[PDB]
Amino acid sequence: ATSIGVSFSVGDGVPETYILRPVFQQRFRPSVVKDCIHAVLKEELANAEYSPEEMPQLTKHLSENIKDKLKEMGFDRYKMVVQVVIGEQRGEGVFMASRCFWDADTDNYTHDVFMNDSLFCVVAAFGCFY
Amino acid sequence: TAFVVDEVSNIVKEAIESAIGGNAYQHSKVNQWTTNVVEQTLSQLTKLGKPFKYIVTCVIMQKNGAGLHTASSCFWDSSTDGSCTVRWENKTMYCIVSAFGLSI
Repeated sequence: ATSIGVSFSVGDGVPETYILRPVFQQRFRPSVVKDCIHAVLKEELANAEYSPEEMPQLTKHLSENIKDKLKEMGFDRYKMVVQVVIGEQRGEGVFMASRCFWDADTDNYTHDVFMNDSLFCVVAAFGCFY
Repeated sequence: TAFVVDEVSNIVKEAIESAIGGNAYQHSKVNQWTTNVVEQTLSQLTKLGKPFKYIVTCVIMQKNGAGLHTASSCFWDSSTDGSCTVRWENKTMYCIVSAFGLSI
């Protein structure tokens, strides 16, 4: 068995005349980011056996690969953070909370889940404008 | 001013202690615990007054002999932006908190 609980919340207000706002076609698109992430996870992890000792470097490999894929999606003027969490399948599961103090009108996030016989994985990605 | 890692690191450690310090793992509270950690951590970060937009994540796993692994990769300005990660552990659970500061 494996229980996974992931939540997200945002603090009030925006951290601090004119403002710049992102153009729609270049915004951080959660639906697109999800499809990139799952493609990376499927190719790199599909059902290959991973020992526990392989997992610490595996997380960095996935985070770097996902980050590099997102850099070529046309998301202009967005700083991006990708966090990868992996647990061994023998475990009961994992629980995660994300909270941001940012601009809720421009910035967005994704949470995604992958599992195979060796491990379960959680990917959190964030995009902050400008 | 700047993202001071040891300044953030002490904030994270105290936030973890305030939320789950001295508690054994309870299934009935784990989601409440992760939310409490990021809530306290972010609040103490915003009180520094520095010009950052913050991302804070907390991960909790019950100890079964199974391991917990994390990593982060970013695409930002390394001259201005930074991150702090604390791995906390007691007899019954792991807790990993990552805080990212993105200058504006």
